[PDB]
Amino acid sequence: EAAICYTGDIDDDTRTKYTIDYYKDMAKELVAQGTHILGIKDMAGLLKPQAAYRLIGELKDTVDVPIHLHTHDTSGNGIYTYAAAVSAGVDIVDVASSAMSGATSQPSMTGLYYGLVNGNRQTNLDAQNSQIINHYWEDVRHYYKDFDNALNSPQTEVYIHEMPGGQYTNLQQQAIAVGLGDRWDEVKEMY
Amino acid sequence: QGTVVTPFYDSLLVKLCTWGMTFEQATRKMRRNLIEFRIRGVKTNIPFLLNVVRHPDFASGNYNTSFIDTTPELFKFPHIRDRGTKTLRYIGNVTVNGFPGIKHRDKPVYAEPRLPKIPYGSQISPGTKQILDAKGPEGVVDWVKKQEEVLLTDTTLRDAHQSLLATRVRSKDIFQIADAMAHLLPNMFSFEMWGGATFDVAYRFLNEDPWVRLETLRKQIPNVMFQMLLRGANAVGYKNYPDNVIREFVKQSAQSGVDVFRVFDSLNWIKGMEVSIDAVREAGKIVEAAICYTGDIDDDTRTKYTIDYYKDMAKELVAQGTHILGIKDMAGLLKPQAAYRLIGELKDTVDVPIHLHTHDTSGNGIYTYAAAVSAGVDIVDVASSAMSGATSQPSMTGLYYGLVNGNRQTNLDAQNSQIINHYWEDVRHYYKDFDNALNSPQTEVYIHEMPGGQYTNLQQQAIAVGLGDRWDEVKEMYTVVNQMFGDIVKVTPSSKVVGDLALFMVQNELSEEDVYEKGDTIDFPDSVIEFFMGEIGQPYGGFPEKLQKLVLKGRTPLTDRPGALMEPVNFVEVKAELKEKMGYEPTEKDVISYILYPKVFLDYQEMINKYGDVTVLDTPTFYKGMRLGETIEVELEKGKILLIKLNSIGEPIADGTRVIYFELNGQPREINIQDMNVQARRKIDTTNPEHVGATMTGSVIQVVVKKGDSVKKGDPLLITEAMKMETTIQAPFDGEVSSIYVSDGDTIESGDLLIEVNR
Amino acid sequence: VNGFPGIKHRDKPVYAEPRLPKIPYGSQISPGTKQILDAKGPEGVVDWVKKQEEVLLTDTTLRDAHQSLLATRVRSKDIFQIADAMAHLLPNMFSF
Amino acid sequence: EINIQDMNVQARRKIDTTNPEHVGATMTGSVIQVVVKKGDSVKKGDPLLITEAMKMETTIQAPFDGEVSSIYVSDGDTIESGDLLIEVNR
Amino acid sequence: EINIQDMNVQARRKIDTTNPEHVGATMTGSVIQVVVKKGDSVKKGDPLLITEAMKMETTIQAPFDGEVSSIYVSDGDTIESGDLLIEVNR
Amino acid sequence: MMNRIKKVLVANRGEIAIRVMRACTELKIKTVAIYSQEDTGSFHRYKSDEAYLVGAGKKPIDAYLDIENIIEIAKESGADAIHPGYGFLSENIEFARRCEQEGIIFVGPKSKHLDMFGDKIKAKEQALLADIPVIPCVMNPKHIEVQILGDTHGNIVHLFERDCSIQRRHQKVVEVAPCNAITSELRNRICDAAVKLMKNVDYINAGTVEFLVEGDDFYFIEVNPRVQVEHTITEMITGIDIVQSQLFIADGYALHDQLVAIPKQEDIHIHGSAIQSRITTEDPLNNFMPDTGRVDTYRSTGGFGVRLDAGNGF
Ligand SMILES: [Mn+2]
Ligand SMILES: [Mn+2]
Repeated sequence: EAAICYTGDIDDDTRTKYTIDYYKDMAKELVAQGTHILGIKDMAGLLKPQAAYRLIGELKDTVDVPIHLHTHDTSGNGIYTYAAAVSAGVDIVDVASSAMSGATSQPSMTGLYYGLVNGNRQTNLDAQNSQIINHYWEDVRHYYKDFDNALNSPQTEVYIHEMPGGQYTNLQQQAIAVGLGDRWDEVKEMY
Repeated sequence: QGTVVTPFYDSLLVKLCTWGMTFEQATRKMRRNLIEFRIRGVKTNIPFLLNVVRHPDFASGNYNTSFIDTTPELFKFPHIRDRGTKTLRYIGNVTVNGFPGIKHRDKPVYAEPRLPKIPYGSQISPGTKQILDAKGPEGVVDWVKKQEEVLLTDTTLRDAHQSLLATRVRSKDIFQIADAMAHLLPNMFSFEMWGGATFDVAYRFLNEDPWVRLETLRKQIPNVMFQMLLRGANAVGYKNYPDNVIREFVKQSAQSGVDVFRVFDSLNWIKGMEVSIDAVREAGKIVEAAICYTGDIDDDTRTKYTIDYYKDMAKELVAQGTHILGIKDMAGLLKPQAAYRLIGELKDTVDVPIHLHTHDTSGNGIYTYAAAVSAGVDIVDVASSAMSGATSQPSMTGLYYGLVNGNRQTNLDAQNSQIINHYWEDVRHYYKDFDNALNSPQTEVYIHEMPGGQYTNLQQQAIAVGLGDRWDEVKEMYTVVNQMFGDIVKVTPSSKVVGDLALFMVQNELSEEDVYEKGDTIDFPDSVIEFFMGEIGQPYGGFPEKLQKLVLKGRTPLTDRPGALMEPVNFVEVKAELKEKMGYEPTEKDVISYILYPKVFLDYQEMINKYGDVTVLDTPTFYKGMRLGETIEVELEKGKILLIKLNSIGEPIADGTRVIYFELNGQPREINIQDMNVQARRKIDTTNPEHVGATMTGSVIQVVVKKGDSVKKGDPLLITEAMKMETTIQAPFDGEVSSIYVSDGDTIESGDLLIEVNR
Repeated sequence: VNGFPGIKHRDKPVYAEPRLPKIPYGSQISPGTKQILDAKGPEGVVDWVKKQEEVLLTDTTLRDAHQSLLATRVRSKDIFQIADAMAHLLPNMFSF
Repeated sequence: EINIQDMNVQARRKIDTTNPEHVGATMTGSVIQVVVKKGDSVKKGDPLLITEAMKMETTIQAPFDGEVSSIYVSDGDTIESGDLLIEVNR
Repeated sequence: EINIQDMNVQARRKIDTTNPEHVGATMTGSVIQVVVKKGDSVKKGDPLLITEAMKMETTIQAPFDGEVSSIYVSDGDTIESGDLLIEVNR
Repeated sequence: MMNRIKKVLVANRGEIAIRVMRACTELKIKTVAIYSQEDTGSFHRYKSDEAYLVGAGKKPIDAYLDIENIIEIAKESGADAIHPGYGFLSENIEFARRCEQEGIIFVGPKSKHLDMFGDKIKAKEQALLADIPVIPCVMNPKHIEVQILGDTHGNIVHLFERDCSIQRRHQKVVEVAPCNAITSELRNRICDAAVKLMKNVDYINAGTVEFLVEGDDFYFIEVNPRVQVEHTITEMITGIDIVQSQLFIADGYALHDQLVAIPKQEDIHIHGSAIQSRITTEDPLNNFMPDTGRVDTYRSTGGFGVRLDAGNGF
């Protein structure tokens, strides 16, 4: 599963470097290079929903491999973005147990099931089963309180700075460590 | 400074003399100097000298030997200023004993929160509040119809923290951002900023006045309309109340600055809102009658709460005369495709704008909002990102970015809302102890239908009552019980009924069949009897009869609004009763608050008399006190500050009383706090005969006196054993008992200081 | 006595025992996507995927999810303990 | 091992979650009243002690028939969840 | 107030956030090395002490020219964020 | 009691800030203090009815020179008038100009007075136009200043002199009033000389004119258009509250209005003699370097003939 990393914003023509033609060219080279599944890796949760519809649609018109999408729910639009991707034909999406989903993680597997179960296109999941598994994680997560440090709420600023899911919490740490916790906004501007 | 004045000699501390070229000049300097003096530890005669010196007969120059004994204005003294002392009493008390209901822990070292930089004397845009003032309710409605963008109500100052932080967000933290809010968010349709659980929680748990919050804010945000959440029948209260109480509450709410009233019934019984709705109309304000969403209209198996149901009720509510139709999805049950269909249909059906409110419990909030937006919804409720998600509203900025490339956009300034958001990012840390909602999707709510708030809450009681191990059983029972009740709308207070009975049935190993079989022998919770009695309205489809019979036990259920049947309150009588209890003239607001929450209102008064208006404290101090060597700034009013420092914490004496050692604006202050939770022997000061100390090695059988007792020479202070042979320690003079360093039991040695007897 | 490195040293809490799904003893794991690979290889799985109208799910709970939320600190013990159940209860996932 | 009462007393134990003879606090609050003495016989459901939770009293009961053992708290004491309160031997 | 050195020693202070003469730990870790003595003169940027954070050494510097005052920690000591480490008088 | 001035913002710190506040409260005027970050604990902040931080982010001294922040605060708080004290911005053209422009009464002379006397030369100038002596380097001189007050209504008094001759490395240390070792005639030539100058330019509010004296001649050297540290000793020998006078003048009154109570020049007299000593943390055993730290004990003194004006010694 050769993957293309999503960045920029194809709904914005001001921005001429990372465009839909860009993703299409590279989608083909990667099929040429010989990938079974084409993966789209939205490391930072930057792929807005309308751009997902267009991107996945176009890429389906362009290459004859299934497509695997991966986003982060950083902005709060993960599920919505997944629903768009689903309307346009995406073959596979990455989700997580509800109790380990949201914020800088993947959207919820059960969240998705319920959001799509009355649409034209559904997921194959057993809600009840996944809820029972989910309970295990609900409990076990408490063990990791000391490492559960991501401020776990939407951060739409990632559309300005484009720091990946993980490195936000991480870079903040170093900023704080090196005496710059007071000036984190300066550092996000500098990024 | 540090002297000990004794009762033996005259009392004189200092002779203050002032001079002028004239008497008149000298009088002004005496005035200043008396006021500028600071003496603490002991009372002084200064309040009296001031009265003399300020009296116009003193200034005249014409007074004689009988001036004082015939000018009784000289002996009326003002109400003391001891706001500092009170503040110190509060701080010292939480610092030593902790705040009630949270784990007692060192106060953290907090970031100072990021306040948006506003140009000095900048210029607040008019907004939706101006439209109301000029053109009233119809003007705002017409305006709304003109807007192609979807409009935003912000719930950050109410439902958002009700959901995530147990409604504990304090007025201080709210005022501090309000200015910025006004300048940076002028395009909001409204700020949901009162009602719900904030009214009682302010009084009961925050020791502050909800009316003050509403009124201070009104001035701070004069450009955007204020919205509140009102339970139709019971306002913000805990009961049912007679009609005139509801109308008075609403009347005042409206005067005090609330512009939009979202009015709902927990069973969707329209009769239960009729008083409130009418009262809002009569105040000149906006009515947002709301329909509570439950069930699942995409599922035809379910035939009770269907789209025709929502349509019928939408019309009756327009008939009843609502300006805006609100849809209140308390539990986050409205899936997205059903939103499209529901909002679409309702737009085809009624000619009022529609206001949607969901909870992001399932993770589908935004998606559901996008559907609603595609179908024409006029207004949606969002919150600052940092107070959004999970059981709160979806993010206002989340929404903006998700829609900004669609056919239909929101009017918001992302950047501005991100800057505001930072404030909340920071301030939220203050509420760690109340941030207890497991903050991640819970799709199970589609099975059980527990509202945003009551999930965290009901879990608490389950845990409290020893059922934390069996929470899943209780969630299953919650569902069973909703079926037992014929399937009701569950939101405050119908939701409590279902939770009360669910707990009980689990506690007592009771199945559904067990209840049908042995139900006449079982004593059901009061909220359940009350429910079947009709005391919170009539459920759609009516009570199940067999179960009603079993619960009531011959009791005769009423079939009208409980406010119809209630003795109107006498406001003149109640105001006098209260005046008595408070000891001065209450406001129209105090009165209505006492009517709605008699007990908690009076407990609030008791509290602010003891500690002053603790509202003004920074939240970390409010909940955690002070670290040793910490300095805080307490803002009493703009410009007026108490620089307070904590130096040290005295060892305890027998009953636990410690001395807390503070500096307040430069003045060393010592306050006595009783340590309730205590887990080195002082010797006497041989010089001082006020010290009574043990003569030989032994123990304390019995202490015969209390602090403050008057004694006469020779009297019995305490009894000390010396090899089992009791002997009695007496007062060496007439005086007053002070501190007691020992207790019945305590072992003692010669020299050990036992009791102090002041002359 | 000395605490774990890089975290504040504090009393060990009193924890709930976690809810393990009840699986019938000696129950029967469905074949899934792993069998397709073993029989028909990469092309088989690809062809299969093309046939599916539903959208398929990869579950990231055991990797990117905790990498993101918990500093990748989730330990094998906690992972093994749920894996059996995972197999029985989530057989339709495209991948883990 | 011999038991000596200290007449002259001038860290909170948590429960052993395994052992149900340990009765521990459910939530953070305090002890209003201890209703039993060491050696008292109890029947399942009986009142052992009463614990406040934000002023609203709630009553901790015997989880079985048995005999009361050691008592780690007193009327007054402040308590947290997990805190071992009373021991009830079978 | 008189200063007496206790030769025979057998609670962690946090910083006064207001006061920048207080130098406090940024994160949880320990003290590798204290590089200064009381009364040392410093110039802005100079090395005051070195603090470990998961074994990766990092160096706490003077935030201004001034004079070193009291030192609340020693090589070895374990530290948390907010913990007052050194005082630098202007 | 006051016409326009209901609230004064005292744009200083320390001793003189407290003095002004005390004069304001005597006249029933509300007070507003400013403090730098560094002065968050200065006791002058606890002597005003209101206090506000100023200069956020600036250096210690610059923070008390932040004109525009001071104006913001003045306006925010409803301050009719600003008393700049001595030092800092008390002699700063832009600051006076800037108050006048904002319709905020500057308790001092007009901006043009700070202009003609901000310069060491244009003062010399004005002294020539006044027709009073000047230097053209002088032998063993006394250093002697004359206290002037003058209202908006063209009245101008002097309050006799002060001998500021005791100096260390040309910084004042003890001040005595009046100058006991000169004749009544010399005293008047000097005093009248300073009136002449200050009338000649229609000087407004409190100001001081400095002179050097050799034997029986004297020579103008400087005008300070502000209150001075040593005004105290003059209030003591004349009876006239100088700081209240300042306030009265700036409100709009006239020296002799019965409320302001300043006698006619003929009726202003010397009563006794007064000495001022400034107590500082300058260590004489260490080259007069200012000591620092917490003051654990501070016990001043009292009794007949004693006056104390506290800075940051509490
Ligand atoms: Mn990833
Ligand atoms: Mn709600």
